[PDB]
Amino acid sequence: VKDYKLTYYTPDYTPKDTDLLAAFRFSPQPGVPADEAGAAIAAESSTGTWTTVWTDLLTDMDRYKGKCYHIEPVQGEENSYFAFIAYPLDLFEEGSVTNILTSIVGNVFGFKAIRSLRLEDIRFPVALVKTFQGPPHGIQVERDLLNKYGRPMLGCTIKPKLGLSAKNYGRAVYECLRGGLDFTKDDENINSQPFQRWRDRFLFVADAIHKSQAETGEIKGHYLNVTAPTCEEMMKRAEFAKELGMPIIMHDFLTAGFTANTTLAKWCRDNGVLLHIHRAMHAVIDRQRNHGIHFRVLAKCLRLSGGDHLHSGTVVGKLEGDKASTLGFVDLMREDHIEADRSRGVFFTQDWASMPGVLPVASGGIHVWHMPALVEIFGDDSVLQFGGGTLGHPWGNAPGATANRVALEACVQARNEGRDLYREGGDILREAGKWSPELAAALDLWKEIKFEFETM
Amino acid sequence: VKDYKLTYYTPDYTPKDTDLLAAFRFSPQPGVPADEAGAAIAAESSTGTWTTVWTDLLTDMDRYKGKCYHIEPVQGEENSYFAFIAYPLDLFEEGSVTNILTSIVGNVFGFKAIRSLRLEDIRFPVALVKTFQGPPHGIQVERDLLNKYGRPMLGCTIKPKLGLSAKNYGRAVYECLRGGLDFTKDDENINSQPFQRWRDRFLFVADAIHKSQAETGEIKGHYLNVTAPTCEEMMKRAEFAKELGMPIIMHDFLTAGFTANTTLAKWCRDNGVLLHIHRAMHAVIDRQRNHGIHFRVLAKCLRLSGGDHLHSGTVVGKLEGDKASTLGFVDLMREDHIEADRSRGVFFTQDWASMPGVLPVASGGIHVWHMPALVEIFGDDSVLQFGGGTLGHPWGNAPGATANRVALEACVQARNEGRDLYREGGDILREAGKWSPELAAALDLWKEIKFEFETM
Amino acid sequence: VKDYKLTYYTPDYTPKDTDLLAAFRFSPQPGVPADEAGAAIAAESSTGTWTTVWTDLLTDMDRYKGKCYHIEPVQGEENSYFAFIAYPLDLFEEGSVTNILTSIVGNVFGFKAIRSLRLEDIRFPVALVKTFQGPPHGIQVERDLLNKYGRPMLGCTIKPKLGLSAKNYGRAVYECLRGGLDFTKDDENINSQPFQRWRDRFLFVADAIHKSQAETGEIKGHYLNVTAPTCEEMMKRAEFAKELGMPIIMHDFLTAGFTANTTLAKWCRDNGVLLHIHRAMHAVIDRQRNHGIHFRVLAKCLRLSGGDHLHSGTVVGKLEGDKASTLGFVDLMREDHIEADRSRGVFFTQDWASMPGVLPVASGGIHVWHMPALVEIFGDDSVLQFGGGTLGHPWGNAPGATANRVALEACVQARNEGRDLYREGGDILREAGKWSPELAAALDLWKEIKFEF
Amino acid sequence: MQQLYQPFRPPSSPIPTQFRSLDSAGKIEILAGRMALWFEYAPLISSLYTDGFTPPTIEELTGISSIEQNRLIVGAQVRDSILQSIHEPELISAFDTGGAELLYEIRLLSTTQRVAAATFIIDRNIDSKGAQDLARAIKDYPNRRGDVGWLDFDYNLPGDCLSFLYYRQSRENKNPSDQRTSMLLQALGVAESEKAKNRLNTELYGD
Amino acid sequence: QGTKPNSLVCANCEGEGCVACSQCKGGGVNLIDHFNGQFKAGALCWLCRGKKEVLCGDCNGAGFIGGFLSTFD
Amino acid sequence: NPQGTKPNSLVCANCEGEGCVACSQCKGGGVNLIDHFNGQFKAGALCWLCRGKKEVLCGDCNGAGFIGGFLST
Repeated sequence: VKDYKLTYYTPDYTPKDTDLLAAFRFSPQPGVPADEAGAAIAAESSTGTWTTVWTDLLTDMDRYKGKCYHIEPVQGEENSYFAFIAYPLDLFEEGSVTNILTSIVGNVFGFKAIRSLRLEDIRFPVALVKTFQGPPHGIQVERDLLNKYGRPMLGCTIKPKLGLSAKNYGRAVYECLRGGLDFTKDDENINSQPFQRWRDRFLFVADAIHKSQAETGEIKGHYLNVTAPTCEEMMKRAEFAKELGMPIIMHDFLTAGFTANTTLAKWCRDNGVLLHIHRAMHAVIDRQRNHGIHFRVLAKCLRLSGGDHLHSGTVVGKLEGDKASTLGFVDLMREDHIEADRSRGVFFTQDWASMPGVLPVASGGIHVWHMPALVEIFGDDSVLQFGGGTLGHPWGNAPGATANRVALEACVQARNEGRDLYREGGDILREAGKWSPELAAALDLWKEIKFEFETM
Repeated sequence: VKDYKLTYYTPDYTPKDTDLLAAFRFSPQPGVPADEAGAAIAAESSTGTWTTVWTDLLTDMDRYKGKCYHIEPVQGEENSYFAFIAYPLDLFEEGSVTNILTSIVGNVFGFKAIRSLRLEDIRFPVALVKTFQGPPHGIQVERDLLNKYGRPMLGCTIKPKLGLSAKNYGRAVYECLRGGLDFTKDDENINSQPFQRWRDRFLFVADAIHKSQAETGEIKGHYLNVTAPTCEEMMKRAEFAKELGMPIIMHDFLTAGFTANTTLAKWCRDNGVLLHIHRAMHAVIDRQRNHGIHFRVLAKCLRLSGGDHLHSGTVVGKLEGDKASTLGFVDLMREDHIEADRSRGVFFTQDWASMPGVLPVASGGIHVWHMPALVEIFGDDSVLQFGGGTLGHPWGNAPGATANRVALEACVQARNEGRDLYREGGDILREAGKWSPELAAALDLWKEIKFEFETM
Repeated sequence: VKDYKLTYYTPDYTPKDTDLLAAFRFSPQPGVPADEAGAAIAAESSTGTWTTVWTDLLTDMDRYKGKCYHIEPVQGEENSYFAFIAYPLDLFEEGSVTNILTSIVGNVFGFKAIRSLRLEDIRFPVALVKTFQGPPHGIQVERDLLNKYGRPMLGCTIKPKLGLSAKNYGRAVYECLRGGLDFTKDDENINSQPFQRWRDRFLFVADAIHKSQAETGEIKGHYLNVTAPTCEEMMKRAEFAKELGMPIIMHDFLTAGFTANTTLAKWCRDNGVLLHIHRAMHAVIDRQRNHGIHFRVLAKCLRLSGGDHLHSGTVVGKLEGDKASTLGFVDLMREDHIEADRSRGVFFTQDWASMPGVLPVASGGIHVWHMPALVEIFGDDSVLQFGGGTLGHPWGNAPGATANRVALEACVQARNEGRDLYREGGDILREAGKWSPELAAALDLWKEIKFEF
Repeated sequence: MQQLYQPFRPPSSPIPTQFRSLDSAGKIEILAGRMALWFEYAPLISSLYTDGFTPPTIEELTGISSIEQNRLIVGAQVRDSILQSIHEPELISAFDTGGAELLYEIRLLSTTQRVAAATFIIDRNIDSKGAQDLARAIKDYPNRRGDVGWLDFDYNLPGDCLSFLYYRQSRENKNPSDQRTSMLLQALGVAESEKAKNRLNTELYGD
Repeated sequence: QGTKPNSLVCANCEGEGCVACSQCKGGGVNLIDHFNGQFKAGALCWLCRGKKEVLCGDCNGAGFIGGFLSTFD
Repeated sequence: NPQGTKPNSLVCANCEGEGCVACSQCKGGGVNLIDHFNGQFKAGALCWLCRGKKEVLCGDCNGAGFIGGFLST
């Protein structure tokens, strides 16, 4: 307001357990302090005034007001600060993610006196967590439906092929599922396009699933992509996929939006299919380290809106400056109580009130020599997608699936007995690749990686 | 009205055969007669006046008036009387239990000059019995659907265990049903709660039922609890349970109400499932012997509204002061003509006009050494629920079911040959527990009871 | 592990902010201690065991059990105690109040080792308050809908209801509403009897409302009873009452149940109708002190499921304590934050998280001489139902309506000036009745000056 | 009935020294009769898997669900890895009736620190949740190479790893607020070295 | 606008948002009779009608310079 | 209605609240003293009733640990 401390920057204020906290990282223009920039971010996310000329006639103010209760500098960087501000609970609709987004990040990111702004974390109170539905099924139910205990699950996207007929698509899916994989994923660009409409694809994929599951003895699946132009078309695809008896479907939660994702999650909860979420068009929002919305915020919003699997990206090829952040966020979507720890990026203590967890999917150019690492980083509550590490085996589709299956079971069997998986990954794989030609061929072309000196 | 006899207490009046009679037990404040209190109870349950200053303009009088035609003292107790009053037939809607309740017991229980009031019985005329639907199926149809003749039926609630995963729930249900029981009951606190939602429970229970019934050769069931927050949610659960092919469902008729119970009974009659009613939250109304609504009134109202099984509680551990009352209102809901007998609590002669009967369920901490008693006392047409007497067998779930089945068939086969079941219960069970280890272990875990000197 | 510990009476346990607390008043059988009875009440209303031979199948329990944590005794009475119990949050489902009732007051009342047991209060956490819908409209919204500010509202019940044809019913409603009342009420036990069916009555009542509305210039209303035998019939009656253009309906939430009341509340929110809740069949549960469910618990459960008005009964003639109790839960129906004041029955601090209020209704054959007291006890956020106090005037129905209207607004104006209503009530009524014949006739008829100390 | 095309399969599995000369039906009968202790018939299901029997088929015949089968196999393997090394026979004399669920959470640890973690978990009488959090803290300890007071908590003792977790979580706060002191007192109640104790005393009580 | 080192705070009102009415100078009465004659001297100030303040034009009462919400321009 | 020691809310005396109790026919090795015609446990090592677990549920309280209303389960 004036030299009077702005009535929005109140450092002596401690927040109640029914307040939504938010942590921005901001960098201001030359010649502007930090406290005023914090109070201005606080005033932009709510009533856009510092004074009381509009918002005071009889009583209706000082309640719907976002106080800013902490500001500190970032270590290492200069002219860059953290601002913690806290919103009441009465500003937000009950059960809507759209409203929370458009109320926090509505029009503050265009503030002129700020050079750049990033939203690093967020804390939902329990009173607000309990008005959303959450994931349709979760982790334990999703593990019980398919009857897969102990090991992580395997999958194989069919990415580089495009312009295949519907029947050859069904054929490749059959060869992959019969060989020993569990899931199989559609390319995410594949919708009903003139060379391959959707109903034909659904038909032949369902036939392949039934054949392979009948002649193998366990439960197989295929993530059918139900992303559509309208609510009607999308619900129609989903109903037809349920009719054929499919266990799981797929969606894109950033190009289609949050209204469509919430609608689909409620349908899936009513009708008993599992939902796999695919994060596409995300680097447009959370790549640069100085502007945008970090991805852990969107992971939380997805755990609230709905979804059972979520892509989180591997950590086999990162340093501990980002491996830490990815592990931190992975824990943020499996457990039930996460304590504040800034080394892993968690800013606030979040309690999830017995809401189920989602399941992380690790994908993208991985092969057999990575299996020791993954199996002990993500643990065994995860999914592993093998794009090229399966379809490129020297002699077919089914042998590649068999090779990956053998490697996975070797690594997990070994892990239980106590053997290390950082010292003894290579020799585990080599000792296993002696009574099976498939794993020998797969170990041949793919090269060993030698993570570091001896560990990590 | 005055020394003139109140125009409501007419002892020379004999009631028609189309009048609804009601018997209250009341106890008045110090310094108030008995006749005045009777006439006042008669005037409170209807037009609240003794005079004709409102209710006489042209003819609107003496047509909607509850005369009181009998008052007598209770034997033993002092300052405590029975008042019999009689209402016309034109006061009541056709087919509604809510209206009868809110017209009799609407606001008389708050009369100030009465110290305490209890409603002991009630008599519906045939002209009113025939406007309700009654139980969906009854006793004979319900016995023919399941194909179980001769013996009473067995069941086993799963009550102590809590927080069970849906799959382990299905597993325990399977182990019980396969071993030799007939039904199995959900805990009544179990609705869709965050650790166990309803659609998963329904799925896995249905799978267990199909497996056990296919590999055993007879018809099995499981009372699925469809109690819900709304009419829509409840009808949705019921439709899904019919789709899976379930024979029987469950409901709570005192916390959910009579409107929801009537709606569900009509749905069950249209769609051919049986309805099991669970009396919860009843001791709040009918425990104290000086205020409330005795339970036989609610048993009659349930036989009218709808329901095939009803919990009535055992009599193995009571004296003839209450064993008599329980046998009385067990006859009040199986037969077709019950004569007035005050030793068994029946106040009026009730004729049911060929409406079907309901089926009494005896439950709550009973074990094998009780089976001789229950068999004769409750008779063939009864359901026996074994809470802990089954799940606690020294070596599993299926052996406990086998033990209970063996004991039941031994007792009934012995009763068919004339042997007494009061003198020769123990030796019957011991002679049967010689070619079966299960019954031997079960007899050794619990302890003989020795009802009385030699009988009862 | 032995039970001399009882593992359920944890006297130092402090309860979380996401635990549901309950306060029982019990009196145990001769020969049984108090703390054992508290632990037994905690175990009966949860997993009914003190031991861990079942629940500890695979290292998973002690998170689905309630635990007693305070067993103070009652002042004055002997052999009767209070017991406080705390239940976790993951035992109940969302949006369902039948589940709360079934899980707390299920079989505990049938326990054999206690003589008597009553449930006095309950505290819902905000986490659980925020998943129910609440009142369809509230207080502010309904004052704005009806456009009546700065005074209580006035209603009349129609007493010669029996054997009255539908058209004479409509004519009586028209006379009353034309005089100056706001609401008329349909008797509780008038649904569809053969002498007067419901469609034939909704018709004429709507006709009378439309006529009087225009002539008076005020927004008029009549509570139409939609209590039916099924979900279908209830919905048909409500849809017809909406098509005619009626602004308010009625229900009975203790005979019809909570499932039907929640369904009706959701319909009323979606379609802009107000809902008035009648409390028939309540003394069956909450009259005697020894056993039952105190009424403030049912008032809380009602505010949760839905409802806009609620009967609460006059408080003019209660002695004390029994009167300060009533006022107590009136504040649990309008106020949003209520601090613990055991002198007024409130046991726990309850915060409602900005959920709307509910409107009290005072009923019981009050007459004009009671107007001051009421106008200063309930305040201006209430309705006043009159029975014989309107239909018994020597001149008719419209004169009785105008009498009550004049008395009310006279009392309200003096209260604005600051004249003490209770002290000057007889005087205020006398002066107004001088230039109005109806109020003078009423003053005399109801000779009860009702001395005020 | 051979389940077609299961090429992913070990050659065989080791059998105990007692049941080396039984057929498949003998294994089925000893499984269905519980006629041994769990660590005696866990290798039998582990071996039955490699003859074309799928976990649903074993569940149909014997009567143990798939989750229990997996827990039993992993628990027996962990118990063998414990007993084959330095120890005292009391805990293996204690892991005889119902030790599978607790042995299932320490499978994350290598054979060296396994026998050290078992002592802690069976002396403090901990359940699955505490065991999971203990294993997670032990595995999180190594990658905190640079921190505040890291080398004052040793690595070869489980109590000190858990105490370091609690201490670092409490330090991520400000002065007491009754939320830091609770965690310091939790950390002091589990540590079992002496440098840990005098450091946590320096922290919680007096500079 | 703005005060400079702290750029956001309004320079015309110094954060007050409201300011003394520039027409009557906070007096609340018209200095002169208007040409129209609707407003007369010594009766009521034409602009503020006696309230003696208005909103500051630069910030339109917000006390904010350059805020995206309010006076974005 | 067994009550352990002094009167209480009938903590069942037969087990004093343990719920489980020692099984009657096993001494030391969960052995079976009894020899029976079936022969499953007659030979020796496994006790017939508790199959070697050395405890069962208490017969008076069915494992609940207390009586009163809840003799059941």
